Amino acid sequence: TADLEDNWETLNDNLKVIEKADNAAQVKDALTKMRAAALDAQKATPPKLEDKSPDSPEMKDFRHGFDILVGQIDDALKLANEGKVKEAQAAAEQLKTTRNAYIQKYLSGQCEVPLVRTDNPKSWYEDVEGCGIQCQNPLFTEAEHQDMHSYIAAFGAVTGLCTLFTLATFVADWRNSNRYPAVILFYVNACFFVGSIGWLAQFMDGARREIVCRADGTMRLGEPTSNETLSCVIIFVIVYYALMAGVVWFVVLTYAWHTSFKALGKTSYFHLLTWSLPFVLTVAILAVAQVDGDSVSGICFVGYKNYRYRAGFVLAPIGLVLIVGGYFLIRGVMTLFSIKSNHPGLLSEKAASKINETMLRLGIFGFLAFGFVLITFSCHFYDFFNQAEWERSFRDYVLCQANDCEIKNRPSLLVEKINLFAMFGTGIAMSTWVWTKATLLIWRRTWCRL
Amino acid sequence: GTADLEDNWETLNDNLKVIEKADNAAQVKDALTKMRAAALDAQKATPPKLEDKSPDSPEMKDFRHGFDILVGQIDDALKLANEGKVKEAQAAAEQLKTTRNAYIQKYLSGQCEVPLVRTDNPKSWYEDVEGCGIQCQNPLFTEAEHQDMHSYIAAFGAVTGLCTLFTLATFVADWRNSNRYPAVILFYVNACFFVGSIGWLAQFMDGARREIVCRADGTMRLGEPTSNETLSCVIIFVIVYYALMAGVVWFVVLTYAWHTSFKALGTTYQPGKTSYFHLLTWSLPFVLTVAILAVAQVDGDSVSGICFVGYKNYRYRAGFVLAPIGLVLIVGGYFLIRGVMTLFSIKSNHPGLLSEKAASKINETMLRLGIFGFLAFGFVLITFSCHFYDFFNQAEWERSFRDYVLCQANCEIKNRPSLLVEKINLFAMFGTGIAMSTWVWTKATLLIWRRTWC
Ligand SMILES: CN(C(=O)c1ccc(F)cc1C(F)(F)F)C1CCN(c2nnc(-c3ccnn3C)c3ccccc23)CC1
Ligand SMILES: CN(C(=O)c1ccc(F)cc1C(F)(F)F)C1CCN(c2nnc(-c3ccnn3C)c3ccccc23)CC1
Ligand SMILES: CCCCCCCC/C=C\CCCCCCCC(=O)O
Ligand SMILES: CCCCCCCC/C=C\CCCCCCCC(=O)O
Repeated sequence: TADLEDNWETLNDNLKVIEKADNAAQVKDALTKMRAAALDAQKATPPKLEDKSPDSPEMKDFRHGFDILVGQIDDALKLANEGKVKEAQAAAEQLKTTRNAYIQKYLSGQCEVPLVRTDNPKSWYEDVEGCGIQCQNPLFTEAEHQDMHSYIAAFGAVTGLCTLFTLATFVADWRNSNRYPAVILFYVNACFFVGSIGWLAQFMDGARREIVCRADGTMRLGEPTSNETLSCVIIFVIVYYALMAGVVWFVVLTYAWHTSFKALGKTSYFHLLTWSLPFVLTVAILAVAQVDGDSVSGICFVGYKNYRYRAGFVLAPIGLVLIVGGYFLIRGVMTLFSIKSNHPGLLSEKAASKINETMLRLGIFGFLAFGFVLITFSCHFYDFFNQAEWERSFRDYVLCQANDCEIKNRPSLLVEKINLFAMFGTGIAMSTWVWTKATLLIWRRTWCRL
Repeated sequence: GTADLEDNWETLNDNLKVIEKADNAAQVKDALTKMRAAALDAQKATPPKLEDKSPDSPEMKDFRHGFDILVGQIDDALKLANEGKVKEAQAAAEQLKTTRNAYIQKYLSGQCEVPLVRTDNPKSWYEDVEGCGIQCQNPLFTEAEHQDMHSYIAAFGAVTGLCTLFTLATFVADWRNSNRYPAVILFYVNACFFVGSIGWLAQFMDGARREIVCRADGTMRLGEPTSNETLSCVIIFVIVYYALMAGVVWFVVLTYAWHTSFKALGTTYQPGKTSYFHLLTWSLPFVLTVAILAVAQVDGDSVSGICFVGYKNYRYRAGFVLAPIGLVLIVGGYFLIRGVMTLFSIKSNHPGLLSEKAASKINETMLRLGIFGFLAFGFVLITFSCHFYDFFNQAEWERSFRDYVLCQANCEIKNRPSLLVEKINLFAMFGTGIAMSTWVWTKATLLIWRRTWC
């Protein structure tokens, strides 16, 4: 009925009355007028969002900020009706916080897209006071975000269910399956399963915004931070630790294949050699606070803002597992070449058929993992080689939108999809370790246990 | 001086401008000659900033010394100009711009005020103070405090180098019999402390400290690997950081060997032996070192005389030094406690086995491996406590450093790092090297060297 600008001024005016009021009747009346102006403001469409759908995320977030505000006005009203003026004034002072962190960005004029109005100085973009970078990655369209989300949902669900089956198959036969070198594939699978949970957490109701955005709607950058939720650092820890634990268990896989010949139980502190390196690296990223959120990937990761951190903590360790894993695979084929030439009557003897089965299967999984890890490496390499320029194009676009503006260059979502194909694909390929006639018997034995 | 200091300074600049722009090889030799004279008259002068100062004061002595290195570099450039090497004479003349700006300009009327120094390298400019960079010598510590630290590092580093080199030599002299677990773990620990000692001692070579810790423009090394700077800083960092990180991981292996060697006597557990934990021990420090180089957080420090991680930004020291050492204390500590539990269990379940009557060689090796492992834990813990003090206080020190530096542009130092905490760190760090090197101080070593003495 009334204009949004007037409704906003009614909120300002009545807030002044509450703080300089001596009685709860003046507070009650000011809050009642605020509740009316908040609800009517909720019905209005911000001037910036006239081209936007009423069911669009910007409009839904706009309306949500007033839902929080109306609840807080109602909380202040039960206090005022209790004759608690001091407490009602205190609750009313919290309306300023909500108005400024959630709604203000839709009533500004001070900031221009992709910048967003926020009173939080820790959220401000470089030297621009009062404005922070919007949570939604400004270099990619809503259509490119949604296409990417459907892509992660699909690949993430498939990897999650495949790896979960392999884990369930292993624990069902844990007495007979927890034996080296077979149990290496159990931990490889656990790594990609936990990793998938990390990638899939964004698909829960309102989870992507909780993970990737700051409470004031700006993008999560340089986490761990003060007065922000733990959702970002949790997703990063799940994704990054599982990713790094996965490439380390891959080296163990190549090592097991390289030593499967010298040999033809063994469950000791092997875990110390595998879980330590991703722990130290994860802890190092948390101490240097280079954890950032991203709306298109829907996760929190390292080196999204500053590419060097992705190069140091993702590219370089994966490059080292490739050269170490590659070494054990080459040495493994040389030993296979040696045993085939020097002793032709080893693979030509049926006496050790169980040795021939496990060694051939180990090598297949070892080389398959290597190929996918090499694709994963190449995509992080393209990103390392080009993100300095992309960061400059990001900053240049964001800045002339304040003072037509073009995006010179941007990250490639295709390269990201290839990386995810190879990353989730390792998880799906490694899960086929349990896709044998022997596991059909394990689930039959599990069914006959009731 | 016959001519004014500001007059001779203008002559020094004008000739330096007609060197890179000079169209004659004779003009290069002519401009270098006129500058040599202009510097010697400027050296005679007393800057108004130091007119209250005695002529034998540290300040006046450093002002004159600046003109000695300036004249000395002209001699290096005049011999190249006389040999017709125009490209080499102009390249050596750019090192004169550094000597003028970084060592002498602070005593004259100029753009910058100590601890800031004139630099034509924009990468060195401190914040919004255009044309000025932070001087290489740490402004928080005096020359005497620096000299006292350098003597301390020299004594501890030379002793740690010689002790570890003796232990490495003894192991390689009897390699067929010495290359055995858990004994050979002490050879790899010693190898880390030896290599690390070379890193710390590199600064004592002639003019090496300045090359390690300073930029070509005379400002301190920060955020290394830095473009168009020498690799001397990152080489020293890699040697010190990698050796430090490998050493504390080889310490975890030591505690592991102690626990599992006892476990192997009492239950189904393989000792130790043909196990390549080498993969973790060399990889974990490699992966950490490459991450630091990729995020370019290596910095130089004149008081330590090395390049290290997180000097400028304490969070990098916390993530790459404090957190890893803390992790080695919980894992190493865990294996030591488990090791004593197993030790008591063997003594209980196998009466008299670990004695001079029964398994005397196992008893003896397990006894000194435990004393070395508990001693090393104590030193690593002292090391951790010192890196923890630094982590807990550097956000303040960084703020005090910035506030002091900017105040001199447009005060007093509120707080600063503790050099005592650093000496205690170096005592326990080098002390581990010296303590772990005594593994070879037995009668059997005398026998090894007598048989090696042909
Ligand atoms: C960083 N990025 C920006 O846009 C951006 C944001 C802020 C900033 F200040 C400056 C910039 C920049 F422009 F870069 F300069 C992008 C974010 C999206 N994008 C992705 N990257 N990686 C992954 C991935 C694959 C495997 N594991 N992971 C984590 C990934 C996975 C799915 C979808 C997209 C992915 C490429 C890099
Ligand atoms: C960082 N430091 C500064 O002064 C400085 C410089 C620039 C800057 F922008 C801000 C600052 C400030 F904010 F002040 F911190 C100091 C450097 C000296 N100092 C040392 N620290 N550590 C070690 C050590 C022990 C074992 N291994 N190692 C590497 C060490 C060893 C010998 C002598 C000194 C050592 C304490 C910290
Ligand atoms: C573009 C070419 C660069 C990539 C090739 C890297 C070459 C590295 C050379 C040899 C690999 C050595 C790796 C060490 C494996 C030792 C493992 C062990 O046996 O314990
Ligand atoms: C006491 C033995 C020290 C040996 C140190 C040498 C090994 C370290 C390797 C490279 C360090 C590079 C620093 C050399 C400085 C160059 C000296 C100069 O020309 O000014």
